Amino acid sequence: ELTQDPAVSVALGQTVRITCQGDSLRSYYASWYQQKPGQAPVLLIYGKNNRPSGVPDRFSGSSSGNTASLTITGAQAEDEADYYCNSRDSSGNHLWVFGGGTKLTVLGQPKAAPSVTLFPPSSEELQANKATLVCLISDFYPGAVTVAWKADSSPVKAGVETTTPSKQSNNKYAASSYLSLTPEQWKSHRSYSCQVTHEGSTVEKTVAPTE
Amino acid sequence: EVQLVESGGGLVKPGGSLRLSCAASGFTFSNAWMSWVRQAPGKGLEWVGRIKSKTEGGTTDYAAPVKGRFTISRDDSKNTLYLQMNSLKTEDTAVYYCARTGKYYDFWSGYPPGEEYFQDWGQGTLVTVSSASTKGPSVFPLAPSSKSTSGGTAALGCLVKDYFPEPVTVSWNSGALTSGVHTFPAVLQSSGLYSLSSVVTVPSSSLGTQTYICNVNHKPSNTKVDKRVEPKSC
Amino acid sequence: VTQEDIIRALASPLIKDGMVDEDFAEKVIEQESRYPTGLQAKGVGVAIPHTLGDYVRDNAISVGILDKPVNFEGWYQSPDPVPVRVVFMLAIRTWDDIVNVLNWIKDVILDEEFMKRLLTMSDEEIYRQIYTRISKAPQLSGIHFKREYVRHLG
Repeated sequence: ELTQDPAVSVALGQTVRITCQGDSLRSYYASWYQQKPGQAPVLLIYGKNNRPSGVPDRFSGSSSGNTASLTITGAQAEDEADYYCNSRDSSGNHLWVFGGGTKLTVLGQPKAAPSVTLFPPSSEELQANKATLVCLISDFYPGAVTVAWKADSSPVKAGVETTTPSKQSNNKYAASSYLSLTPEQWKSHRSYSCQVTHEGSTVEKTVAPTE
Repeated sequence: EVQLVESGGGLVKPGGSLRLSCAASGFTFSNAWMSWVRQAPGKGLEWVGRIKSKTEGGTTDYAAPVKGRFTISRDDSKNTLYLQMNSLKTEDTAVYYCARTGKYYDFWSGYPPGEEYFQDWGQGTLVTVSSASTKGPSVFPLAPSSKSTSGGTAALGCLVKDYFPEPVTVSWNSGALTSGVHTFPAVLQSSGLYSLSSVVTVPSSSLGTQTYICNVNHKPSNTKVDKRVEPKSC
Repeated sequence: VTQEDIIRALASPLIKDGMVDEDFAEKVIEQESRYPTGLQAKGVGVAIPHTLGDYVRDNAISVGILDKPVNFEGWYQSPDPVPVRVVFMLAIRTWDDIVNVLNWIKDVILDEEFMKRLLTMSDEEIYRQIYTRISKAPQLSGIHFKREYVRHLG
């Protein structure tokens, strides 16, 4: 009953409007929460346009018709977060209904090419009759990568598990990818490669049972 | 300082029951409205219910998918909020937050009884509802070689494979190695088991002489694993 | 005739019916200095002094008409106080109830002609006019309103 765009971008230092829409906003105010990965949500705006102490004055709330808005002037990298509105449904399945959340990305930070490391299965995992290739991707921005795998020269389009990138400290991004195979598969091919594409340029690392 | 500490989360089978508690401090608990909000892994916030202060009437409201299965209560003498969860279902899997709940009403424009907002949040307790059983991790070294190394520095890591449920924590050399340490988010494989990795960047010239141990802690299974990561002969 | 005089006088009949704790006036005074309740209606200022519901046993309203205006600090931020001539003292236990009474009070203070009559009518006439209005608000049924709950001051 409370609709919110899933994703919005803003250039560093510019203004962004995160708006929430639903019937109940015609009669009640929205509260707004910021949530970064791994942390509790934090209240940013409640009532008309009240800020808790410790929330910067760059954040404000407003409302118009069946919409409510969180405005962030002069966006900073630390404002990257999921933003959720909440209001009173009073007739629906949730007396206090949350919007689905809007992920705010701040553009204009320094670009960084991913640092990529691929590990072959260890001898201990092979002796346990299993095998995982582990592709670790760190220190990139923007925080979008495409990961592909290859067996020998051929791509591998199954058996793959990639985490969505997550902010480190230092405002760069990190992600992981895992290729599970049997020990015989590992020993059978000449090599496997992890292929990370970031802004149209690709870094491939290769491992082989030979080593 | 306001402090809200949830506890009681764990793995439980469908149809089972679980009780959560939240210990409050730093504010007058008996004047406070108090709510439970939950977040399924990777998903949005979902209000669970709220109990008013006793003077306000002590009444509870509950979200529809939870009504008749969950009960909220409070012990003002012990500054604690409870959430009794009966007849649990897999869709109840989530981190459960306890939130101090303020109330607002604007005189000239507000519509009675106004608004509730979540002004303080605890750190959450994870509730996993599943028919699968606990599984400790298998820890494997991610050994450095000439296929790591970037001149002066080298990456080495640990693979924490096939555990259930979350969470796992990782340190290195018993927490004496912090800089250059990165621990990745866990992956939920289609098996239903989790895996994650942890990497540390260190000096290349130290690899033959400095010992590196990843300390893996999986509290859901009372398992700790200390895995020494040795350089390959590559 | 000051702010404290007004509050004490409006609290007096509530205290006498035991609607509230016997130090209710002092609790309202202290709350008014922290959370002011002066409101600007069109031609006239209004105040709605009250305190926490923990101090009230049973719900009631006490009404005061001032012959000359008295300054109350603003519900809403303002460098200047609100000169008040109409005072609604609230003795409400629960948050849900008080938000309903405040909505109701907003409706009467935007009733320009009713406010006009509030300034000229007798205690008795004011009683009957408020009583009728209250009784057409089902959500206000728990609120006690007696003839001695109305007075002029000054």
